[PDB]
Amino acid sequence: GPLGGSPPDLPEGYEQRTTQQGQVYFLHTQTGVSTWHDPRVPRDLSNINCEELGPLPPGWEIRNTATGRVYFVDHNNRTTQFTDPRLSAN
Amino acid sequence: GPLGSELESPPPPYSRYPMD
Repeated sequence: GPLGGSPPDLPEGYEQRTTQQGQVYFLHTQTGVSTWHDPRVPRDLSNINCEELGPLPPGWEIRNTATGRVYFVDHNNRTTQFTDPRLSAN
Repeated sequence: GPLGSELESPPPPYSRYPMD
């Protein structure tokens, strides 16, 4: 049921979720909304290259999407991310 | 074929590797 401790690097009112095959996304549990951008993190700077801020953490893989938009694959929660693991956490 | 939204498909679903 209810549990608390450490936030999953996400703003207030939102909740991270995964699509059928494990696609991480940001949903508004309140209005069942679905968006790709993370609120806590800026709009302009969403797809950042952590390589300049710090190495990728355990359980992760960096890649590029067809449009050339890099992402990451976390093998901790078995999913694919859009925003960096450190971005949201600053 | 459209999967989701008009053109909003950035991070590919999970499976250790970009699985369609």
